[PDB]
Amino acid sequence: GKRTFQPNNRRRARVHGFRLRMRTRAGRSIVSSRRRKGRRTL
Amino acid sequence: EYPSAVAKARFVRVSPRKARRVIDLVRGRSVSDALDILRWAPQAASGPVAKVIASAAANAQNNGGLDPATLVVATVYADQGPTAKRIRPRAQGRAFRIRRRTSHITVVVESRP
Amino acid sequence: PKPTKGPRLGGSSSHQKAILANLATSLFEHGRITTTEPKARALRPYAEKLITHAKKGALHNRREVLKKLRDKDVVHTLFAEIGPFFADRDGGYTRIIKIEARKGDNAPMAVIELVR
Amino acid sequence: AVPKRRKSRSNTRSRRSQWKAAKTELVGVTVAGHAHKVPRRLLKAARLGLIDF
RNA sequence: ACACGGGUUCAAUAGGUCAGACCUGGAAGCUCAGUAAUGGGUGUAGGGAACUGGUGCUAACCGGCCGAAAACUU
RNA sequence: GGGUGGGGGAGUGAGAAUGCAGGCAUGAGUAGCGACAAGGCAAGUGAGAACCUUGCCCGCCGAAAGACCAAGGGUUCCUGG
RNA sequence: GGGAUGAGCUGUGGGUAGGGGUGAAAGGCCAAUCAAACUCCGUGAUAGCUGGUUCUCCCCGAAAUGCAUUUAGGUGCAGC
RNA sequence: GAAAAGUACCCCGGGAGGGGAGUGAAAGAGUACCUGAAACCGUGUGCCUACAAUCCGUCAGAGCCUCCUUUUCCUCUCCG
RNA sequence: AAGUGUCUAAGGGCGCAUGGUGGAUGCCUUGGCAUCGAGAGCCGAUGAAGGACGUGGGAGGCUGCGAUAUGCCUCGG
Repeated sequence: GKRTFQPNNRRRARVHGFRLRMRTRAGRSIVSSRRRKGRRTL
Repeated sequence: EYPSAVAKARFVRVSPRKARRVIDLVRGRSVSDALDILRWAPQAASGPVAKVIASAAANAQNNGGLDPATLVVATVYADQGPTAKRIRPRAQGRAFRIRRRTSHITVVVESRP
Repeated sequence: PKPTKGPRLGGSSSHQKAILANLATSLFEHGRITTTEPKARALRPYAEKLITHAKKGALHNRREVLKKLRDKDVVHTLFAEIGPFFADRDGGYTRIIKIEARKGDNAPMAVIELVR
Repeated sequence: AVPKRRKSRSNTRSRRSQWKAAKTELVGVTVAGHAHKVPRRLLKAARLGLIDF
């Protein structure tokens, strides 16, 4: 019952990995947006 | 009147008030009496102070050429030193600022026959 | 020994028992123990009685000592050298000298010794 | 119950002043070599040589 | 806490020791009976905290600090 | 790097918005220091040790406070300073 | 204290995503917030409301009344 | 700081730190440093305060302290 | 006898002298904002933009660079 957060890198990669971002038109804009701000991507 | 010797310790990790509560015991007293008092001072934060006083008498002895037997402590400072801050985590996510206070201790000594 | 008043040493009286027994053990095995003043004071009536049993010199007294000191080598030494030596001194088998307090808790230290 | 108002400097320093140390010392305690200075509590140990600096 | 009260070696204040009051209630060893479990003798024993009165053996330290030398009339 | 005078132009005058950024105060040398498992002595290194090291006792869990894998963390392992 | 061979528990793996999801149904859970999550943008949102609005000097000096108001805690005109 | 010329060397101290020397126009420019205010802390010292209540001030206002003119006076007077 | 009667500062207050803490003001700049004029106005399947990893005689990062790696070849300065 007393849980808060439970990391799992494979899950994180499959959910937030930019190769998943390639799936969508929007996801590509996120990467290009982050490049314009100047940040390291996922 | 009193060509005193000057000695001091900057950047000591002992708070000024904890210095003062010891210093109050060594005003108008001889160096040797002060050193013995601090040697047997139960406050156990007098170490740095004894080192400074000892260095004042030693410096007066070598540079000034004075005799410790008459050398008396005249003025003692427990000045506020530079202070940093640290964050402690308390209940309910309250981030409290906890500091590490320092001091600058200045001592002058002179023979007062 | 007269029971103290106020907190027992450490935790309960059982912890006080372990402390007193071990202190008496290394005291008899060394002859000069530097510790805290309350412990030496509480120890006085304990060791005085153990030595009283030593100068009595009886099997029964040995087992009464074993009730306190599980270690046997110290009992051999105690009833072989110490007892006979102090047979001519009717009480006052110890001595407390004050020692400078510890840098870290300013605990009143004291050293406890046997007469010799 | 929390502080309703800050305390005046003239009272705070009174509280700071009633926080002083005691005065105990003893002279004349000759030991081997130089005659140092100790407290009465420990003079017996000094007489037995059970001291350090 | 501090304070108070007692004592600080011409000393019995605390500790210890010897003997008591009171408590516990018949210790260990040895011996005897009982196959054994156990029970008698030695033994109102043994153990023991505070109370009592002796006993100066140890510890109360052969030393420090602060403390008056008095403004005037009828 | 600034004065005097005639002119021009303002990001122009702070005592208050449970204002903002920074530093320091009072509270205060107060509370608190973190499962109701427990520490002690000796010797020794060291200027300095209740808390470190090495011995001897004591204590505690022991279907877990022991011993191995996964995820996670990303060198936290060893040596020397 | 209740369940504890069961409509069970739990890990690994995956999905349903906001006027929608879910729900042995409480209008509770959806990254400590749910009678409609979060971030960004629209946005310097808006408020008949509350709080603020920074140096001085000089002359003069009101009302809290009346009319109407999806209006009476506001505003326009009149009066001072 | 114009330039590191980042305080040789000695002495207290375990070290950090400090003093004495020295470079330097200057250390009152020492790596935590141009100028270095205030809050704040603290010391030395002049003055008032332990029978007395009042936004902790203002106005009367004695006595001391410090600066200072004239002056009795010290005649020591080419001084003070 | 009766009466007058200064002097205490444990520790506070005010003012001076002298220090500390802090780094505000002053002055500056290896740096930026907004404009006129003049260019270029595209890159990329010949593998773009942008990145991970790696490369230096010497630990790490930034700029540059790509197993030929703080560089190679050619014409010039």
